[PDB]
Amino acid sequence: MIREERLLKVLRAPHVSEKASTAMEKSNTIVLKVAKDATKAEIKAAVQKLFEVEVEVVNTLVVKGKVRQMTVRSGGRVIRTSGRRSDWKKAYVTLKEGQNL
Amino acid sequence: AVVKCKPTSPGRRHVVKVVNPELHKGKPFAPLLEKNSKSGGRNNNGRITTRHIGGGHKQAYRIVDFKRNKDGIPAVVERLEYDPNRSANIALVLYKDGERRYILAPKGLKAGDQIQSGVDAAIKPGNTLPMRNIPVGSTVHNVEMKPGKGGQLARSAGTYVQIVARDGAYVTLRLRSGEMRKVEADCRATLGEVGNAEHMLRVLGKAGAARWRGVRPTVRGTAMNPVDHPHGGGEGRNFGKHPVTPWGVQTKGKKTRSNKRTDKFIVRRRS
Amino acid sequence: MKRTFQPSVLKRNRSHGFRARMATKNGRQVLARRRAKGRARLTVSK
RNA sequence: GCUCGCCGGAAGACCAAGGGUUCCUGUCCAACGUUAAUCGGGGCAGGGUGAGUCGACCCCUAAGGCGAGGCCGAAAGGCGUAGUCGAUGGGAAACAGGUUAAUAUUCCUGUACUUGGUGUUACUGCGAAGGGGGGACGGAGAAGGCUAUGUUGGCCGGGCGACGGUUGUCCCGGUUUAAGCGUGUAGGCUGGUUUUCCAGGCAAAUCCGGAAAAUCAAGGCUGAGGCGUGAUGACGAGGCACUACGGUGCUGAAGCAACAAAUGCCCUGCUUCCAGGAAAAGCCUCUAAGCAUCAGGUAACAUCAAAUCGUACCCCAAACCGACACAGGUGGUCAGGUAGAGAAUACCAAGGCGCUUGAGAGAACUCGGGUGAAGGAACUAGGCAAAAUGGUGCCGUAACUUCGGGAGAAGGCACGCUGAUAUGUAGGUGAAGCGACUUGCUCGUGGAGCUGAAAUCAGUCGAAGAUACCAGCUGGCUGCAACUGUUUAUUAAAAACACAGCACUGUGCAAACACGAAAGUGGACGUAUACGGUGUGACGCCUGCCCGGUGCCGGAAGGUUAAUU
RNA sequence: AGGACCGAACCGACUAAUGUUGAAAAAUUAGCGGAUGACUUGUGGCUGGGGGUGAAAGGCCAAUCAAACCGGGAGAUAGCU
Repeated sequence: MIREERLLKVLRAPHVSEKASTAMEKSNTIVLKVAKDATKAEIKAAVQKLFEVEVEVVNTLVVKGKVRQMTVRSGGRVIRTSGRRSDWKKAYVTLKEGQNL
Repeated sequence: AVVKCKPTSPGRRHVVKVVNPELHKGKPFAPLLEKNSKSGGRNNNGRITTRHIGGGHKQAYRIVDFKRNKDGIPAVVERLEYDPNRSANIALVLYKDGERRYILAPKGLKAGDQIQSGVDAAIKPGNTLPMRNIPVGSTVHNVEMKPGKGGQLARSAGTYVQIVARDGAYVTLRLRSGEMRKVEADCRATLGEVGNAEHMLRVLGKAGAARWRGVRPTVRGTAMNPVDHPHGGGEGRNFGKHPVTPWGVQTKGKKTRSNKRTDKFIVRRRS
Repeated sequence: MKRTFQPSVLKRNRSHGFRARMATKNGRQVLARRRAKGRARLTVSK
C-alpha cells in the first residue's frame, strides 16, 4: 500500500485552462499537475485521500518543456541566455459523482 | 536424362539440363534439416579468403549419414531426393525400428530397395561393410579414412574407389585422381558407385546460371593494373612473364603439396 | 542528389555513443582527452 | 466574396525515418522573409499531446556483437564455449458514431474483446534448462469464387428555368451503417476408428515413428464471402430557429435492386519448374525426477489487475539530407469519374494550389516555341539538330539462318456518325415460376430483367474519322564484340570487363590456397563429376614447326658447396 | 518457358541544347537504355589505409584517393622563390 508521505508528495497543483474547465463541466474530470514520476495508482490514491472524492480513472501525459530565452546582466553587461523549462506530468482525473474545488 | 533446350532465346541456346523423373517433388524430411547461412568466402576476420563466392540461392542443409553405424538393422529406401549441398542426390531410408536417415544414393538404388550395414551385410550396392570384409577388386564409395570417422573419399556424383590389394592391416585403394593410397582395413565403405553420373554432362548455358550457384565473376589477372596482380599492365595486351597466382606463386606446374605426416600412405602419386 | 549525411539515431549511437566509447580502451582514451579539454558534450549521446 | 487559371497515381490524404514546438490562440513588425507587409514556419505571451486493445517496452530468435571459464598472444590484446544481447522477422486482445481553436481506434456515447492474479464450487494426474508436433516459409503461371468500389434503375426530397424549348422516357441531391456474436458455403487438404506388438525419438512416454489385425470409408481439419444480429440505434438530403452572421440549437424522408469490378480476400491455396526455397518462442502434446486423500490440472462463476514511455506538427517537404523559405535527393500506404489495354495520356472529382518583387514597353541580341514560296543534305568532320514515322484488324512479306529467327521485314486496305439485320444481335449474368432431394448458403428446368461486343448492308458530313494528347522511320553493304549484363559517382559506356564454353595446372582432406606472430577461421558441415590458380572467350572448321634461351617437372652417378667438427 | 518482346512505376545515363559568379560544387528540358532479373529497394550487420573492396576504371572507401582523415614527430628539409 502507498504510504501517506508519498501521497502528500505526488500532487503539485490544479491546472487552470479552458480545456480543464470544459473537462470539469462536461465530464466531471479534474486536471492536475503531478510529480513527473507519479503513477496512475499513486494519483488515484492521493486524490481519493487528500480530496475525499471517489475516483473513476486516471489518464496521464508528460508535457515537454519549451525553450525560454531571456537576458541576465553580469557585471554591467547584458548577456542572452537560453534554456529549457522542465517537463511535468498532467493528470486527467475522472470523478465518480463527487464535487471538488 | 540430359535434355537440350530449344534456342528460343540466347541464354537458352546452349543449356543442357539433367532431368530426373524419380526425384521426389515434395518438401524434404523436416527433422533432418538445419539452416546453412552463406559466408561470401569471408572468415571470422571478415576478409575474403576465397575469391568468387557470394549470392546464389538460399539452401537448407540435410544431415546425411556418412558413418552408417546402424549395424544389423535392415533399411528400405523411401524415395530419392534432390540435395542442393552436393552433386549427388540422397536417399531417405527407413530402418525397421522406425528411424529415418539420409544416405548418398548409389548408382542403381531406387525406392523399395533394401540396404544393410555391418560385418555380416550382403555384398550388394548400397551396403556398408568394413573393407576387411569386402572382396579385393570391388568398386566402393563413401570410403572412410579413419575407422569410425565417417566416409570421406568418393562422395561426388559419379565417383567410386577400387580396392586393389589387401596386405595385412591395410588395403590399397585406387582413387579417382589415379592416386594409390593405403587405409586401415577397418575403415568402412559402401558398395557401388555414387549415382547421378550424368551430372558432368550439364551445360549451364548463361552467366546467370552460374551466379545463382553462388559463383562470382573471375577477373583475369592480365586485365588488371600492376598494383593489383603480378600480371600487371602494359599498353595493349602484354604478358611477358611467367604465370603466377595473385600472391606471386608460379602456377601452371609448380607442385604445392608439403605433408610429411601423410607421405607414408601414398603408394603412388597421380599422373 | 544524395548527400553523405543520411541520419539514423540508432546507427549514430551504436557507432559514436557513450557505451561504444566505453567498450574499448582507445574509445576510453577518446573520452579522457575530451574530459581534459573540458568539452561540454562528451559524446553524441543525447 | 465572386470570377479566372494549375495539379489530380498528385502539386491530394496517412505514416515510417529524420526533425524537435515548427502545432493552435492572442499580440508586435526592429531584425529575418531576395519587394511592401496589417501577414508568417519571425519576436513575445498563453494553451495544446489523455490508451488493458495503436506503437514502444516485453517473450522469441537472424545476420552479427559481447562473452564466465577456456585456448592463444612481448604488453595492449585476438578468438571463442556455456551464456547473453541484437529486428529489418515470429508471440494476446476495439469497432462505429460524436466532439476541441488545437488530441483521438486514447475523451464521450453505444456495443465488444484479451491475458493474468485471487477466491468459491464441481470434477480430476499432475509435474521439466527433456521427447514429439506446430510455428515454418522459393520463383513463375492459371483459374474459379468473392469483396472494396463504380454505373444505371427504383425510391425519397427538391426544381419548372435571366435567351428559343423544358410536367417529362426532364433537371439536381441523397439513397450510409462497423468490430463483435451466430450460422458454416465457393473452395483446399486428408481415409477414419479400435486392438496388439517394438533393435527408433541421448531415459521413458499413453505422445511421435514403425509393424500387423479387424471394421466402417458416409469422418475430420481449414476456409473468403453471403445471411442474421449488433441496429424500433446511429447517420442522413433538407427544412425550422437564434446569431456576435462566426456559426450554434431542434427535427428529420428514402435508406432498395440489377449489372460491372480489382493488382485486395479465399490463397501460407492449386498447377508447374529448378536454382530446391530462416530460426527460436508463444501454442498443442508426452512423460522423468518429484509430489501423493496435498500440491497441481480442467470448467463455471465472482472479483481485481493490465504498469511505464510515445501520441502536438511537417513528413517527395519552407519543419528531413543538400550553408539558403535551394527547380536536387528521400522508404511505405490509399487511389474516384469520362475516354483508354493501362498506375500511359487528356480533361475532371474530393482535396490542394497560382510557385514572396511588381508596372509598363513591344528595339538589336539571347533563350523556348509556331509557320513558311521554290529547292530538298547543295549544310556539316558527321543529316548534329529538326522534320518525318507512329494505333487496331486483315492481306502480304526476301536474302540469310544456329531452323528459334530474320519479321511489325518491306508494302498495302478498313476505320467517323445514323438506320436495319436485331424497337439491343452473339455472348455474359440471371429473378419469379416450377421439379426433385439427403429438405436449404440445395438440385434440375426455365427465362423476366440487366449488361453487351464484333460484323454485314444501306445512308450521311467534312479538306481530313488511330482527327486532339498518346504513338516504330525504313532499306542495302561492311569492321568489332557471340548474345542479356558491367565500368572510369563528376569530360571516355566502348572494340574495354564479365560471360556460358575450352584448356593447362595445383590439390587425397588436418587438401591446395587465403586471412592471422598464434589460437583459430574461410575453402566446406564440401571431398577429384570437388575445390583453387592461370590463360582463352557462344557456336562452326580448326589450332602447324621449334625445348637452343628463361621458367617449371623428373633424375643423381660425378664436381662444387653452410652451420657443425 | 524465357538473363524472351513492346511499354509506365522503378533503376539507369547515349545525344543535343540551356546553364557555367548556375535554381544545382554534375542539374534541367526534349529525346534515349533496362524494365522477372547477373534486377531493384528499406532496415540492420561485417571488411580499415600498403589495408579493404573492385563483372578491373588506379574505380570507390563521407563533395578528399598511384595510398583516406585527425592528432603527433614538427619550427621535417628546402644549394629554390
